[PDB]
Amino acid sequence: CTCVAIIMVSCVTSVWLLCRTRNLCITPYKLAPNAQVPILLALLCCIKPTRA
Amino acid sequence: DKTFPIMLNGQVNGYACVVGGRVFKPLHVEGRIDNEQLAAIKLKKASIYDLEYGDVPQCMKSDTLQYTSDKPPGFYNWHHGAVQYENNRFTVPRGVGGKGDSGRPILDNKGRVVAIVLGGVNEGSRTALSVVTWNQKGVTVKDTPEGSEPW
Amino acid sequence: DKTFPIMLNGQVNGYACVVGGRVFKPLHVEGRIDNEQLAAIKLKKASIYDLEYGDVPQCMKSDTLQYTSDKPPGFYNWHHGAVQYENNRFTVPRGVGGKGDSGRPILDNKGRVVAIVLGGVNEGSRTALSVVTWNQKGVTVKDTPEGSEPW
Amino acid sequence: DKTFPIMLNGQVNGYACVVGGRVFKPLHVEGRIDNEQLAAIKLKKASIYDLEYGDVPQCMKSDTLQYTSDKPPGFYNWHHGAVQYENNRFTVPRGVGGKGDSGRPILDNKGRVVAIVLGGVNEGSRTALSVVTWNQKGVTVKDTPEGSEPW
Amino acid sequence: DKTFPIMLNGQVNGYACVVGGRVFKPLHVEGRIDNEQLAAIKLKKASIYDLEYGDVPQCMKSDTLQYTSDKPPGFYNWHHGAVQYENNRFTVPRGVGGKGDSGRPILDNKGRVVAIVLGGVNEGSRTALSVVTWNQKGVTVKDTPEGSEPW
Repeated sequence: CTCVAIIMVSCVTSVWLLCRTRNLCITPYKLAPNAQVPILLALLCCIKPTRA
Repeated sequence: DKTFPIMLNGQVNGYACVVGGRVFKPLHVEGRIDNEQLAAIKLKKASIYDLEYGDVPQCMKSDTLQYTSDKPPGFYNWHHGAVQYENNRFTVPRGVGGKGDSGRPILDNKGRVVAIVLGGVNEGSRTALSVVTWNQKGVTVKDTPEGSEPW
Repeated sequence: DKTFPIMLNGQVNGYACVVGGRVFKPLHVEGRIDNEQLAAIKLKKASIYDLEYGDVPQCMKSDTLQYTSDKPPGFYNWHHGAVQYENNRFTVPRGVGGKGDSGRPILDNKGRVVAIVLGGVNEGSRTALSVVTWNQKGVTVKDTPEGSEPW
Repeated sequence: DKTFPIMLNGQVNGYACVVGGRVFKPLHVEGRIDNEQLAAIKLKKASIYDLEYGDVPQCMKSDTLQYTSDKPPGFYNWHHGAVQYENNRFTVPRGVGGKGDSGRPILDNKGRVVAIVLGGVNEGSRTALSVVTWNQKGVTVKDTPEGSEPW
Repeated sequence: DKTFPIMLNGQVNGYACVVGGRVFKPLHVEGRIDNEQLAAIKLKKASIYDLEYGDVPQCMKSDTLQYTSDKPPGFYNWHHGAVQYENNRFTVPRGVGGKGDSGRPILDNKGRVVAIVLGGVNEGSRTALSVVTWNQKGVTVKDTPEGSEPW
C-alpha cells in the first residue's frame, strides 16, 4: 500500500511537469499564427501538427 | 481602431485590444469588458506572454493585422502621441503614463499593431514603456525595463 | 412599434412581440429578452403556438390588439414589404426572409396583428410563411406549408 | 441639485437626496438606485425616520449644504410651489402631491436644504405635508399632522 | 513674505516658514536650510504638532504676525489660490496638491499667517488639507481629515 502510493504520486507529478512543458510548447506560437513553426518543435518534442 | 475598454465600479482601469483572430486583455486589471459578445469568451490565464482566447465567431474577425518582422527604428503611431524606438520604447512626455492606461496598442504607419503597453509609470525625465513584441521570427517576447511598475 | 428582440451571445436571433395582455416568443430560439421589465416574467411551455406568460405590469398593458375573424384577402403591411392573402401569407420574393425574422407580427391597415411568422425560409420560387392564425371563429391554429425549415 | 431618484419596475417611486454627512433615502418607498457609484453603499436600516446609512466617499460629499435650525417663517422654494411658515407647514395649491414622488428636499433662498418630505398626499383644501425638521438646536424631529397619509 | 525652501540633494522638498517669535519646519521632510544665519538653529524632534525651536536673534524678528481665534469663513490668501472656509479647509481643485511643498503658510487679508499646511496629497475629486488651526483662545490645534497622506 505504501508502494502503490509512490507510483501514483510520481506519475501525476511527472505528467504535470510534461503538461507544463506542453503548455509552454505552444504558447510562444499561438500569439502569432503568421510565424512559421519548425519541424523539430512540432512532432518530436511537442505534439501539434501544421494547421491553417 | 476598435479597442473596447474594461469597466470596474464605473471607472476605466484597462483596455482590451483585438487583433486578427484573437482578443487581448492584460492580466493585471480586473473587470468586465463592455462588449457583451466578448464576455462569453472563455479567457484563460497564462504566463507573462499574455495568452488569451479568440473565441469570437466569423462575422467580425481580422479587425487589424499584427506587425510582421523587419522592424525599422523610425516613426510609429500611438494613441497619446508618437514613439520612435524599436529595441526600446521612446521617452514619451508626461500626461501619458498615469494609471489605468494599460492594454492600449501601438500601431504602425499602415495601421498595424506592433506592441501592447503594460507598465512603466514614470522613470524621471525619460519614461520607458514595458511592452510585448516579437523579436526576430514572430516569437512573442516580453521586454521590461528597470523599475517598471504596473501601469 | 413595441417589439423587443431576443439576443443570445450579443447577437439578435429572434424577435418577441407583445399582443394584448400576453407576450409571445418563439421557443425554437434561445437567449434573453433585453428588457429588464420583461426578464422578470416567468416562461411556461406550450405547443409550437409559442406561448409565454402575460404577467406584464399595469403601466404598459393593451399595447397592440389582435384581430378576430372575418379577415379579408386584402393587402397587409409587413416589416420588410407587404403580404396580400388570407388562407396563408403571400409567398414573398427571394432575399426577403433571412435568418432572425421569427416572431415578427403581421399587421393590418389599422395596426391589428393577424399573424406571427415562425417558419418557411425557402419554398421554391417564392418563400411561403409558416404563421400562427386565428381561425374562422376565434381559435388559434397553426398553418405550415410542406418542407418549411424553421427559422 | 443632484438627487438620484429610486427606480421600481421602470416607473419612479421616490427621490433619494444626497446631503453632506449622510445620504437620505426613504425606507417607506422601495426600489434600487440605478447609479453604479451609489449601488455600492451598504443598505443599513435605521429608526422611524426612514433613513439610509451615508457611506458615500468624502469627495462627492458636502456638495449640498443643509440649513440649520431657527428658521424664519418666510419664503421657501418647494420644487412645485412655495411654503411660507415656520412651526407648521403652509398651504400648497391642490393637485400636487400624488403618489411615489416623495423625498424631494425643501430648500431655501440660499440653496441650503431645510427639510425632507415624507408624507402629505391630500389633506383637504389647505395642503399640509408631513416632514422631518430641525426643531431648535439641531435635533432631527419628524413632525406629522393630524390625519396624515404616507406619500 | 519670507519663506525658505529646504535643500535636500539638489531638489526642493519642503518649505520652512517663519512666524513672529518662533520659526517652523516640517518634521516629515528633511534636508538643509537655505539661510546662513538659520544654520545655528537647534534641530529637534517633537510631537504631531510640528514643533520646532525658533532661537533666531532680534535682527530678523517680527516677520509675519500671527492671527488670533474667531477666524471668519471668508477669503484667505493661499499661495496658489484661495480658501473660503473656517472649520474645514476649502476644497481646492486639481493641479494643486502635488508633492514636496509642505509648510506653506496661509495668509489673511491683513497679511497675517493663520495656518501651516502639512499634508493631503490627493483624496479624489476634491482635496482636503491637514492643517494647523487655533480653536478658541489661541491653543494650537492640529487638524487632519480621513486618509490624508503627508504632502
